[PDB]
Amino acid sequence: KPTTFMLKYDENGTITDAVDCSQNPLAELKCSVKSFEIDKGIYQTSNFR
Amino acid sequence: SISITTEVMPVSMAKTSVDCNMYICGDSTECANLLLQYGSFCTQLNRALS
Amino acid sequence: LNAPATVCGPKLSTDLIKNQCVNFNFNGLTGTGVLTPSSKRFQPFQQFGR
Ligand SMILES: *[C@@H]1O[C@H](CO)[C@@H](O)[C@H](O)[C@H]1NC(C)=O
Repeated sequence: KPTTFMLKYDENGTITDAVDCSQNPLAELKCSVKSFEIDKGIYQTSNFR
Repeated sequence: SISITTEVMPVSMAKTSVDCNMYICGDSTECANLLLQYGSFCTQLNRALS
Repeated sequence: LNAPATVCGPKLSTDLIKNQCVNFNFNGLTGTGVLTPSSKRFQPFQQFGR
């Protein structure tokens, strides 16, 4: 299906981690911040729903 | 004499936030694809407003 | 995209879908949104409003 993903490339040219922006609100937050590590607090997200 | 006088001072203003993707390309997939080419510009305004 | 369209194209029509984010096509005016009934009144022979 046509979906939105975010991928991480390491120091050897391979894919090591990925996330789907339409699955969970936490994953949507990760896709909005564009990082895998997020801190304590409240954020505002985009519409990948 | 005893005089009471008043002084008015502003303290805060309204807090606002803007959704960049729905302001620029409203419900358009093609415009969304063309907007990702302009990288890390919509994430620079949300930081300022926060 | 000014008046009622009198000469047109060979496309098949489709039944209406209500209250769902679907891609509409009204006389070549493509878009994406949800469809609701209306209580607005139009001028005669005027197609759409902005
Ligand atoms: C990947 O890159 C790192 C750092 O450049 C290097 O040390 C390593 O040998 C490379 N290959 C693998 C298989 O990790």
